Amino acid sequence: TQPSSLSASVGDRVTITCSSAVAWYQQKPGKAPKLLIYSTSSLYSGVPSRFSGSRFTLTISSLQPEDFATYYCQQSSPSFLITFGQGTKVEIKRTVAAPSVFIFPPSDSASVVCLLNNFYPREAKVWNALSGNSQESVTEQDSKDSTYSLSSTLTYEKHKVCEVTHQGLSSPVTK
Amino acid sequence: QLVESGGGLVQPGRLSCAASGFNVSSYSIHWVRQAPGKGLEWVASISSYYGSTSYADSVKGRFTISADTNTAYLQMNSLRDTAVYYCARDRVMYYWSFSKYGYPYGMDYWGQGTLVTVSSASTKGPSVFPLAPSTAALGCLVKDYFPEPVTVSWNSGALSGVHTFPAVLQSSGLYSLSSVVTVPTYICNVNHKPSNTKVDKKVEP
Amino acid sequence: DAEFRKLVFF
Amino acid sequence: NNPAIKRIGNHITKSPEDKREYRGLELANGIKVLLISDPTTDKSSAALDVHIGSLSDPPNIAGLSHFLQHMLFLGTKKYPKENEYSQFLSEHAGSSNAFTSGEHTNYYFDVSHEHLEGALDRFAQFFLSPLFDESAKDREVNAVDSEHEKNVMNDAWRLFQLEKATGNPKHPFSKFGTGNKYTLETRPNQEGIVRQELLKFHSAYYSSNLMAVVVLGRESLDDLTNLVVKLFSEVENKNVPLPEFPEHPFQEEHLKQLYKIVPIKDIRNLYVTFPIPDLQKYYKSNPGHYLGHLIGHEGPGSLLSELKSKGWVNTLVGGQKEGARGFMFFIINVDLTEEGLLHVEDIILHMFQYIQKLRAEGPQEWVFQELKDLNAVAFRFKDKERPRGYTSKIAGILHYYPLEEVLTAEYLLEEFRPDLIEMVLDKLRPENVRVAIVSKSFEGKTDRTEEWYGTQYKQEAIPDEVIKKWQNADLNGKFKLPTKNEFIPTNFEILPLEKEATPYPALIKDTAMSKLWFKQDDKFFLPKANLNFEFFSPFAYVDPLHSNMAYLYLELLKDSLNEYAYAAELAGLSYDLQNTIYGMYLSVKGYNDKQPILLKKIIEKMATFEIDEKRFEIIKEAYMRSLNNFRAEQPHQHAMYYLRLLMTEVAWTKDELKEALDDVTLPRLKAFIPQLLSRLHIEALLHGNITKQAALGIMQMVEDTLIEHAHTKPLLPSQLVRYREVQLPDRGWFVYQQRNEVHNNSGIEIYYQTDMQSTSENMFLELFAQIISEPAFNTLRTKEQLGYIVFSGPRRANGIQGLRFIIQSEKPPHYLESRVEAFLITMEKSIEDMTEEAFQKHIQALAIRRLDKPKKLSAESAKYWGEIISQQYNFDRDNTEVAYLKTLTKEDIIKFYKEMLAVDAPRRHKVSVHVLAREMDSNPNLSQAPALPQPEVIQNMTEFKRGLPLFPLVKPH
Ligand SMILES: [Zn+2]
Repeated sequence: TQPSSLSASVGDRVTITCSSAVAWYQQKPGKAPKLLIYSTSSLYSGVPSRFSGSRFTLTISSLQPEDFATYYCQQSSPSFLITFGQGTKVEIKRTVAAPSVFIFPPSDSASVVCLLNNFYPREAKVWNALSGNSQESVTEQDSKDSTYSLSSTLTYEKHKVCEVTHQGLSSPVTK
Repeated sequence: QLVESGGGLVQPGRLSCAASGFNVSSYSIHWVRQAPGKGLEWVASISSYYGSTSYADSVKGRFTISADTNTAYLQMNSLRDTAVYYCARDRVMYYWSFSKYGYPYGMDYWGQGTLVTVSSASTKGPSVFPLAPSTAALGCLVKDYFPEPVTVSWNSGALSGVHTFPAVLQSSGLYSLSSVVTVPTYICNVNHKPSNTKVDKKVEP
Repeated sequence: DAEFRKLVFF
Repeated sequence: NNPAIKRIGNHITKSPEDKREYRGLELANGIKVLLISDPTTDKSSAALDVHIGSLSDPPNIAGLSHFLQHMLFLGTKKYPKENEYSQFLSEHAGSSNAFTSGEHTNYYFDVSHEHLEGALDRFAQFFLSPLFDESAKDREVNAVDSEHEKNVMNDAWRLFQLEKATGNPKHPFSKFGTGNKYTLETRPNQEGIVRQELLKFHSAYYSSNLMAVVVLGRESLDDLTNLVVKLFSEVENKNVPLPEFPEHPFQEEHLKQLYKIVPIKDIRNLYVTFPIPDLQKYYKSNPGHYLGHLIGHEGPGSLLSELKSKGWVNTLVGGQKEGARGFMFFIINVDLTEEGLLHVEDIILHMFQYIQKLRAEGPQEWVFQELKDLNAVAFRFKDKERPRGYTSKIAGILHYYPLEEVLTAEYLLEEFRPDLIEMVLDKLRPENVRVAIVSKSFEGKTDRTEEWYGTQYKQEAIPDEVIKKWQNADLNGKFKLPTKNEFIPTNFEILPLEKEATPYPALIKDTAMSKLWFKQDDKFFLPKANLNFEFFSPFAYVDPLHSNMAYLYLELLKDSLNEYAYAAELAGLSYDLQNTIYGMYLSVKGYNDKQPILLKKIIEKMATFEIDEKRFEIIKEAYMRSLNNFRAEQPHQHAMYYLRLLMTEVAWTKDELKEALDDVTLPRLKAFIPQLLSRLHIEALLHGNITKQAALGIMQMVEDTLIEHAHTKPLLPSQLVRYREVQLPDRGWFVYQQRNEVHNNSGIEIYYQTDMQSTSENMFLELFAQIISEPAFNTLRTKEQLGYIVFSGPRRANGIQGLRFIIQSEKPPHYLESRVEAFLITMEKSIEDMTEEAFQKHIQALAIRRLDKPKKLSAESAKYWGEIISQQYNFDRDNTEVAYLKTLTKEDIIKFYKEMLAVDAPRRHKVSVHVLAREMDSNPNLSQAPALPQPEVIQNMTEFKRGLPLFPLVKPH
């Protein structure tokens, strides 16, 4: 019970939403999640004063580059039950540019690959029909160039001859 | 600090976290798993003092949590469920298990986690497939390999290089991922330590 | 009133 | 660092108003030591607390832990003298005592600030190596058998050991704590076992890892450190595992019971007991103090108020009880009245209705916060305690709390833990209740009998039908959660000293209506103030009838203001209202912030009081039994009571008070109140943070309120009469003889009357009492083993003084008379043959004792008030007398003995009071007693006082 993606630049004001008196946690990509707020409003030792709690919500005063992570909630319901949330990931909102499309034919010794090089936001749409055949994967945002990339793999020969729509694409380019 | 162990290879069908710096007899140890490519999810927690065990609505009957006076345990018999298991502890002491209200005191200390995957497959070698651009982007394609991790380095890891995409699970039950690089000869080097395989191929339109 | 707290002396 | 010191807690969080310095330290042998530096104290002190009590005593020898306690004061290795410890402290203005708790054993003492090191060395010899003499054991076993004998017919000890016996025979909680001759001498001899057991017990439990030392003195922290290390780093360590009792004495076969108990006195108390886990480790939140605060609340809409309006109970207590490490008790005791005894089930029903009320509304954070502030304020403005009792309690709680958080251990609360509150409250259910009902109505209807005390009781099991009623109980609308404490002080401003400040309380208002004494505080500088008021009235004590109607008046008044006063009681603003032989006595002590608000409400309800007939009958009944409960008191208290009756001009006995009480009707009391408040005279004492105009305004408020509502008109100067003490003739021996109908022991008081409280006569008596102070305790108790209770000192009454001896034992009073007379001769021989140094020792000792300045405001207020009620107003008494004391010789004391206290003294005013045991007859080496003259028997007190003159009154300054 917690959006899953927020786009806010650095130094901005972040407001993440979510028994009684819920808690808040931070999990950076890779390692263990750390605690930041335990009761409704309480700053754990070592935790920045930028973070604060109120009613079931987490707020950040001046968004720092070190705060770019996925924040979670923790609700300890009665009967010793603990329930987390959907988890909200904090993103950056910088480039706002169009992707670069590259179509790739299957290999020799069947998987068609569609590639998107650099774009923002993350929501690209992208296959004569599409499913149960199209499997995709999105890489994490770049090292402070603030852009994503997408690789769509389509895993017969009875018919030969990848279209992507984007916020920066007034007319979807096809290949 | 918390010292986890036990996670690794498991055929479809125990975890040990040794506590240090405190005693388990006065704290509540929690277990939290996280599916690869998704958020957190609590499974089971135990309070040794009040002697009460709790389980999720998706793992009860199969899993079993325990402890000892200082180390805690988790006995999982029927697996399918593939995630990374962490262990944490309540900040306060002697938290009453039974309750009619909710008092979530934060879990101060955690563990980096132990990975454990469940799959009906054997250790295989990645057979990389080459691509072609025909300004122009080109890359490789790793497919049908087990187990993770793998690293695709271009030109013996001497290129500053373009993006590589995360691993993808197929319906076959075999890992697969792709790595590309945009350029205005290029050779891709894919390594696989657990299967002792190293494949290198050329990429040119 | 809450209680405020036998003793055998010398 | 230092080899003998393991770690040092240099930072002990103290009270901001506390100027004393603290330094905690843990020794190498695991002894937690706290040091207190007070360069302005007149008496240094030290205390050691062993974490081993009478629960760890052997199954064969019960009360061994308490017995060994007494054996330590009887000779050591370095000090082989049997009474070296006792004699040394007496010669240097000091005292000592000890007590053994359940899992505790505390030894404490105070002494002059000069001889602390010498006294601390002698105290340290008790734990290193103690010599248990073969004859000292045979005498001390009688001392232990006698201190238990005096508590046999005591309802407190009877009910305390009964809850132990009714529990689990397996659990150590059922063991005998005190112990008598049977368990110490008889049984070990019947099984061939005792001195060897004392050695084994002192060498297995008296270990350094289970000890805590707290020392207070004028010396600096480093000098105290080097002294404790000198004496206590040599204590043997054995790392003895701390006795823990995770098991609970109560179980399935011990829960849901009815213990109908027959008391000695005519009282009816109901005891509800809830077996709860050990809450000692939850001190930071203290859920037991939380629930105890709500349940035992006396405010409007509480459990007490409901049980009062139904006419069932009078008092309600309250909170949690202490047991041992592993288990505690949550008790709700309540007194059964006329209807309360017939509706016991309904009382407990209401209790669960209040418990269910707490479970319904759940844990409140604002209540806990209120407790946090009340405790934090009480800790900041905390009165400076007397060194002896201070070091004693700290040493006891030194084992539980960290070294740096001891002073703030039981005072400050940190993190709200509702789950812990909910955990304890869950244990408060009918499925986990233990009911113990005590009443005199169960006389001759009991089946079982206690072993050690022989208490008649019957054990029953409450039907499950009653349990269902308590579980399925509808919430009572009367039960409301207490609102915000509107009596919490917010102004702690200390008013600066005025230009007309006085070192002693002065008289600022002398009128026909009231006399006012004012002393603004210039010593302690707290935001508190003590307001004492003495109301004079002839119709208060003129006859036993009015004496009863006066007591019933103030008891009805305190009953009517019980709710309103309790709200200010929690805020540290208390009041006391009792009637004396001269009239009334009001004493409001606490914070002066909202103090005039409390006083105004008291006086206004005092003048215009409407009596409720239901509450009138209840209090009158409880007062009747209370006069019949005096029947079962200890002998020595009866001797002191009878002596007060004899020497006083006018006094009413208990028997003729209840006789007059049977004639006290409701319309008579209603007409008695305005008649009593018709004419008054108020002697007051305002001592605190208030100014002069503030004091005058307070006095003006009291007068104007009494005049408006009660029409109070001033008394006459010749109408203010104080009672006199009967003047005894020369070489006249008088004896009053009655019987203690309950206790099987006999008491006696010997009063040698001296002359009229003059500076000369005062110091001749007190110095003589100082010289014979310790030898009395040593000769009569330690050596001759007469009884446990042996006392000797000055007796001041109505401006008349004298030397009194108080002894309670099982020996004939006439034999005790001889032994005291023989003691007087051998002491006169002692004073006659001692050096000049041996005389200056007792002079300096008494001097320091008299010059021991008060610790807090209430202590200094008590001294001034005593000098006012005595109508002498000698506030500079201590300085003048001590100055005259140091100018005294030995020849003056000899003349004082030969003239007043000799066996053939020309002015011997000797009166005795004999209190026989129950089944003792009436009609009938060492130092031999002299021949005593034939005494006079006193059968009628009226015919006695009429035949003797009366002493004059001491003229004021
Ligand atoms: Zn004793």
